Amino acid sequence: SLQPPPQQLIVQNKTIDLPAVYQLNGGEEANPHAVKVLKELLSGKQSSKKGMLISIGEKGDKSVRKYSRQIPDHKEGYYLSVNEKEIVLAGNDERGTYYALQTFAQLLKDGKLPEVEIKDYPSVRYRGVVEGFYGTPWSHQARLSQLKFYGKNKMNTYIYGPKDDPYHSAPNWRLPYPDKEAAQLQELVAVANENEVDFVWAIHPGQDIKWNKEDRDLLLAKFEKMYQLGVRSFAVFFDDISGEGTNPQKQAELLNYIDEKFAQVKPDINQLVMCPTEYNKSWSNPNGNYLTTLGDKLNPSIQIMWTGDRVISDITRDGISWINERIKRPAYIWWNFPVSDYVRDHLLLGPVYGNDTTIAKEMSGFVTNPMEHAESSKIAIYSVASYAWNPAKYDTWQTWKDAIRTILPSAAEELECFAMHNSDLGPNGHGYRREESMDIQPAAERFLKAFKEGKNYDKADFETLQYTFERMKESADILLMNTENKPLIVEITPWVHQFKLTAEMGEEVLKMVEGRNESYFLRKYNHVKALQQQMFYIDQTSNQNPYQPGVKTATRVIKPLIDRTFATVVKFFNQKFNAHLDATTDYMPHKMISNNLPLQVKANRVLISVEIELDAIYPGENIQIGRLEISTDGKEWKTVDLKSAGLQKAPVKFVRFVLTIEK
Ligand SMILES: CCCCCN1[C@H](CO)[C@@H](O)[C@H](O)[C@@H]1CC(=O)NC
Repeated sequence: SLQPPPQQLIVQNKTIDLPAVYQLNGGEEANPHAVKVLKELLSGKQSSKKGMLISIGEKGDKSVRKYSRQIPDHKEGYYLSVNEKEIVLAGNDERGTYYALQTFAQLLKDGKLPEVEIKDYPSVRYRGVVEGFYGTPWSHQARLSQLKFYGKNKMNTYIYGPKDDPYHSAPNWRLPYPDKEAAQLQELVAVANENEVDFVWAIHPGQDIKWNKEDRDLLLAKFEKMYQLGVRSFAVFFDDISGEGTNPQKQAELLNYIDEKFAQVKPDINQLVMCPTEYNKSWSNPNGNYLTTLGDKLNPSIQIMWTGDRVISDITRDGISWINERIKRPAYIWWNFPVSDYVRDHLLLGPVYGNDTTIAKEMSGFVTNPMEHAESSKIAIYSVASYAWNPAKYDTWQTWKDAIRTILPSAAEELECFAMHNSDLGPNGHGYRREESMDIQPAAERFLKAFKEGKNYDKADFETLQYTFERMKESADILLMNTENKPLIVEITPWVHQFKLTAEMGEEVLKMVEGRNESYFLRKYNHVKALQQQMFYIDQTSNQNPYQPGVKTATRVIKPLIDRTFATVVKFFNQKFNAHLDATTDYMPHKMISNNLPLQVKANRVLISVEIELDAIYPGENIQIGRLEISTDGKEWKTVDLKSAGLQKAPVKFVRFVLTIEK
């Protein structure tokens, strides 16, 4: 399974051994990066003018002048051939030769190559990743790993633009990077070049830029500094800003100035890209004409980025046609998946889908904006690389599975199981959702409805859920201890813990359904309650970011199933034995009674999704949003004036909608 799949491929049953004795032709002429790969593959073998001939080089080189008619005439294209006599590795250009070797490495199996003939090239000119999310920027080591990953999957673009990098955005975009960061960026560019990736440094000056000579010159000075560090591609982002920086005329004038006074003056600058303020259709204002102004004034060689019909959306034919009409050029797609900086309590490990597969000529580029979890994002990145190179042959599920098997060969099935139930985003402001747990969804839906109505559920459906919960535990435990991709495991470990707890809770609830005698049911009930508390603990101690703290997993299908199944069987138990067991599905140490919604704890905040009772006395900070008071014993009370009032560290245990307290 070659990924990306080549444009043209012909194979037949013939096994060629990786020759013990080879003759390299064009090792001096070909792309040095491609040669280094070939020599690592050919290491151990003998090099001489005897044995099998191996021709490598670019179109025009002496080594492959013979096969020049087979070499596709596209950028980054190449021709690859293997048979009993000769191996050919000829690129249309140097990057093409490199890509020929990346395919060749996939063909090599047990030192045996298939008799194949390949003519290949990308359908989309620029393909890769934009690190453009809010949150903790990728570590240096993560980025180094990413760049090698891009090379292997023929992604030629990495756009550096972490929103929370102070030297990328306001106010310190005017300042050069410190020596430490500068040295690191320098290395990244070098490693990017070694993997045939264009390192595109982006700048985000819009929020506080003044349209004068001072800021213009400082921007160019900053660009000049990056150039000295080795950067040869550049970008200017005007996304998520207000004020004068949103002026389309001024944006275009600035980019054209950069183009003519810097990009065209330098001898070796490649990509020049801008992200508009109106970067999707829904945010595009029809009463004005921001986009058509950019389209007309911005020099045509300059790329304009676009996220689709919405901030989070999949690219359609009518969608790309709509934007292209206005910007007078093929849009440079910025796809906001698997970025999760607005649902930071979720991992988005599902397959890549939704994007039209016939519109390759309608886009100048396609890059993905990923999670701040770098390794975890490789599932989607690997898939986008496949899609972008050969959209006509893009296989959603096969590529997903191939990605997982590549990222974690030693535990691919376990990672599949985990990712299968960690793909949906849950409710969010963008209304963007993904499928999850569709394998077991039908059995869960039938089981629960039959259980609710008091009908007999299918034995098969019950056993499916049992198998699933069991498999989830195996996967969670094996993943925790996996040492093949340690950085990956560090990223997902909190979710894996929550994942196992979900599975354990699921098992115990099904036993409550199966349960015959009373004391056994009660044992299971108490165990579930304890597991709920454990999930609460993880939710409060892991991933404690300011926006969506905590750890959520298997939210679309499985947790609702377990919660509703637990509530129902407890309800039936109370009816039967005249008991009054609590059917609460999520642990909450605090309480709230009123003239009624579930409470939630987020960081040092207690909130309603009336009287609240905390599990202890804390110093109060404020109460942001019958009377309004506070108390420590629930007998004596103390009123506060809402001016959303302050508490001034006053001891509080009762409150009569968010309460903030001190640690
Ligand atoms: C509604 C404003 C937030 C939109 C921000 N989106 C992403 C969603 O988190 C974020 O990662 C990034 O800054 C992006 C901006 C954007 O869409 N650029 C083309």
